[PDB]
Amino acid sequence: YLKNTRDLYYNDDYVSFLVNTVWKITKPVHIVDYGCGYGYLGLVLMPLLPEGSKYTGIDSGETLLAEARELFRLLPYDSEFLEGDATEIELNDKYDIAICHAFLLHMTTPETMLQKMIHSVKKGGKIICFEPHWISNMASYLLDGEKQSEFIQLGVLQKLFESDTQRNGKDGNIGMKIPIYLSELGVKNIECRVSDKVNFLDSNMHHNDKNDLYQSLKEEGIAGDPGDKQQFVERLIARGLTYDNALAQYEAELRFFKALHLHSSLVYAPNMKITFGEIEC
Amino acid sequence: YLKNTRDLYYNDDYVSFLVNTVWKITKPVHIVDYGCGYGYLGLVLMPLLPEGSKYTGIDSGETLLAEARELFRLLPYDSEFLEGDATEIELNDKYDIAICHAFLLHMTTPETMLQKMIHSVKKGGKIICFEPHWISNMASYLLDGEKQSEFIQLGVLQKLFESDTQRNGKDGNIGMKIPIYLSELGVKNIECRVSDKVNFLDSNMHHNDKNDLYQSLKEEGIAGDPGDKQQFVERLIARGLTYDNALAQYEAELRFFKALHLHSSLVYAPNMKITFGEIEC
Repeated sequence: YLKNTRDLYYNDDYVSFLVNTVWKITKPVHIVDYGCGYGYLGLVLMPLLPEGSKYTGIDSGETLLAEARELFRLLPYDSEFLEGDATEIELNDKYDIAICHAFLLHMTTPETMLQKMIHSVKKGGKIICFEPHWISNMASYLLDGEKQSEFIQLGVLQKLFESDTQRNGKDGNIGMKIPIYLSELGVKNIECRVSDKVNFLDSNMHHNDKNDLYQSLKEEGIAGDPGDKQQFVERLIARGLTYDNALAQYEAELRFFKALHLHSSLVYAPNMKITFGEIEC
Repeated sequence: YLKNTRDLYYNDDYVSFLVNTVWKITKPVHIVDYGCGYGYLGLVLMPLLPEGSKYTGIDSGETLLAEARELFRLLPYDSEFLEGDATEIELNDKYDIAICHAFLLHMTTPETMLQKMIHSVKKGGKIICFEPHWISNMASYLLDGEKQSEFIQLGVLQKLFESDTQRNGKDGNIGMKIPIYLSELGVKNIECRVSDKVNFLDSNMHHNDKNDLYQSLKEEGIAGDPGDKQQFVERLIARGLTYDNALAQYEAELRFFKALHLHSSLVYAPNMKITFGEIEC
């Protein structure tokens, strides 16, 4: 969860740079995390934030909160978790910072949820959103020995993701849209940054770290088995793709699954998008 | 050149983070820049490097060096420019750091040129390469009001760039390959980072800065006029694309040209790739 996921998307020194240099957080702050899951964003920022800071996570997963609480019980950070639907929870407090990680992409109406987070922030406070941008993520793959187009059909994926959003409303590319939504909502000093993280599975590095990276990469689902060909094609067709596009997609995922292994050389840049602004004081 | 290009690809605070925190350069260093052009990389790093550092640029552009020299004559940085072909120039010195910016993508044999740069570096020295990754760059566009697939055909561009490389050897996506080449060459402590820069043309920001950003964006060629339709399609077909792909490409560039303007909301992340390592001491 931390030596894996976290380590795959952010360089801790870069996050520290964001906390001390860009955001310049010096005084302890009270932050609220929407859709905190097991407290991932807390395990990332709390260690870097000023001593005396308070972390508050919000989520509906009952068993989820149980793990989060047990996970933070051991840590020296003041943390609390509230059970409830983040889309309707009513907070009685105002926080210095409101954050969320890979949460807005699952909303059918991102703007509304953002409006809510904003309202829980005190004047002069900040809002930080860690959201992905699937399309730029997929385009950020390099596998020595294979042409990217062989195992990644950017065109099909580009149409696919655009379709899904057209339906349910979920946006896997919402990460680059946060700035726009934040603007329409009147947030000030808006700014977006890309996590500088780049994973490098070095075919010439022979150390446990290289092995550990491969393991992390696979536990994330990178280059997974596409499974039954028929089910795959059908499932995709039902999402707005044609039979040819879906087939090309299958063969692509199949190729990646068969091409990536511990001995390979892979360069991957998650391209996570970090957007933030200040609430007009 | 400085309040335009530079400001469009890197956040100065991020570059400072790379110099002081990641690379931890404390003692003054002697750096050599291959294909320095007018000294762009010098105008970026020299201000951040320890006082007493020396910058040396290499390029063949006679008039090019004239501007570079005149540009640095006024600055308080020790700089010199050597005229010659960077692919065959013979240096009589060893440097603390060898760097290059958007230079390796124009080589027909990147590995060889890298081997050369490495040989000009002293034991314990570093090699820094600032190279682009066109595919991830193109995928990092967001224009409010338009679907990305409408003005950017990732699929066609993905095939196009792969083809060009197949021919002349030039790699517009060499930025993610530097780690691999560096590894095969025996470089140690290899690491790659993405510039965290994200440009945001804010349709709700009404300040000279927003106007200045738009101007910079256009001076870079973003959303330029595709020109004569016939010439465009033919020129692309000659690069390995079909007539349909080329046409779809034309209409896409045309759409972007007609859609982007000063009043628009655009989010662009150049996604420049910064790869570096140390020369085994």
